[PDB]
Amino acid sequence: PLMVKVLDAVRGSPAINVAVHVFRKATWEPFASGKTSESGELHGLTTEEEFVEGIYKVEIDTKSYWKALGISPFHEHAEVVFTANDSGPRRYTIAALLSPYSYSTTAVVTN
Amino acid sequence: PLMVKVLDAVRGSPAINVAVHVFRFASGKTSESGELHGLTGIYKVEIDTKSYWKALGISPFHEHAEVVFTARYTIAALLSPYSYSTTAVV
Amino acid sequence: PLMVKVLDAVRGSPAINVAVHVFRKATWEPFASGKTSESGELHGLTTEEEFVEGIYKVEIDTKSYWKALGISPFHEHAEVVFTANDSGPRRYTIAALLSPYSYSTTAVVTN
Amino acid sequence: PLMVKVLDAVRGSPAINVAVHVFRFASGKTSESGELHGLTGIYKVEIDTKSYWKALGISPFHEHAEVVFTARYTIAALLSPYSYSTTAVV
Ligand SMILES: O=C(O)c1ccc(-c2cccnc2)cc1
Ligand SMILES: O=C(O)c1ccc(-c2cccnc2)cc1
Ligand SMILES: [Ca+2]
Ligand SMILES: [Ca+2]
Repeated sequence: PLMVKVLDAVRGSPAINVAVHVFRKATWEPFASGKTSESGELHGLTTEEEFVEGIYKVEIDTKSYWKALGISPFHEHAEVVFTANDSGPRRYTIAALLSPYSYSTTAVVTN
Repeated sequence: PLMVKVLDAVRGSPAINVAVHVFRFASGKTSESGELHGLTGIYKVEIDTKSYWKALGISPFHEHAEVVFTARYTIAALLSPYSYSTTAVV
Repeated sequence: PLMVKVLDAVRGSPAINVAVHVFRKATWEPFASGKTSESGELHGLTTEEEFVEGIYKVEIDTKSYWKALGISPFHEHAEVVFTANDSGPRRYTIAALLSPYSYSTTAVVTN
Repeated sequence: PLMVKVLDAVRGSPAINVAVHVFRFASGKTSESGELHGLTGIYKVEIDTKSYWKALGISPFHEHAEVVFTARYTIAALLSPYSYSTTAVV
């Protein structure tokens, strides 16, 4: 139900081993977290049972990622905050593209 | 020293009258050119994209666009209903 | 060796049935073309045998796509032009994100 | 009526002295603020991103950024070595 995919615009590659923290609005309660794979993807964050309606924030730790590659980051993280499952359960993929001074995110939502 | 600019990728225009709150702090609403001047460590710029889309009658994915960075800075955000990108020019 | 993936930022979905034309620099010679799947992906454009070094242009037909959905497009197409395989064969994925008045593309290149 | 603006997403700055050729037509190189004024159906704006990156000592993926559209227009391009995004504001 919640997938994150991250690409690196500086290296021309997936963004590998990037930390992703998901929080749910209670204050922001920790909900789920993970690290992207060698494909830049993070599956297994959560389950249909755990993924309730509410306001979720996904924070992708772009600062650590760039610092580990030896690159100066501008942002602390790339984030996405969205209301989930309000009219019914859905599946969300958050796709992100990273550069040191810019990031882009989009959502794909399926029923 | 800190400017915010907001653009609409659907209609190809500035995003007018968008609420922008800066934390660490400053706030405003965007002008007819999509810019917010005169707002004024680690800063958060929270752009009320949900109200912008809903005024247009478009269902948007995000609650807001929040951009968090360490500190003359221009923070631009390009909006679509299910995406946003943001840039810093310094 | 050459994959294209396309997402729609207006609908929150893959960009389905979008035409993609690839040309190689001779004038631009037709090289390969296809349409994205229900996942927004286009596999099977070309083969390791056919994919030689050279300058390639990938043109994604964003105008037809938006017109078919009833949306006014600004661009004629989203394009990407790049030198391929110069220091050796590689695999290229071109990922694109579409809005009516904007598009983004990135490349993932693997050996 | 037609402005071009080019920004660098790696260094967080305008892209200075970039060659831009418009077809249908006009050409120029970007200024210290990354803008090209005074350039002046279907138009192509070809931005020489490869020369920009190679002057910085960075190997870039694209040959150029070419943006083709049907026609006051601002065409912005945000550059990274393996990506570019482009916006039209009208
Ligand atoms: O289909 C995909 O895997 C995929 C497609 C496009 C992106 C993408 C492109 C540009 C900006 N942001 C995200 C990311 C992933
Ligand atoms: O200053 C501007 O006009 C301007 C600033 C930023 C962008 C932009 C942002 C994200 C992706 N692509 C382009 C575009 C234009
Ligand atoms: Ca509900
Ligand atoms: Ca060679």
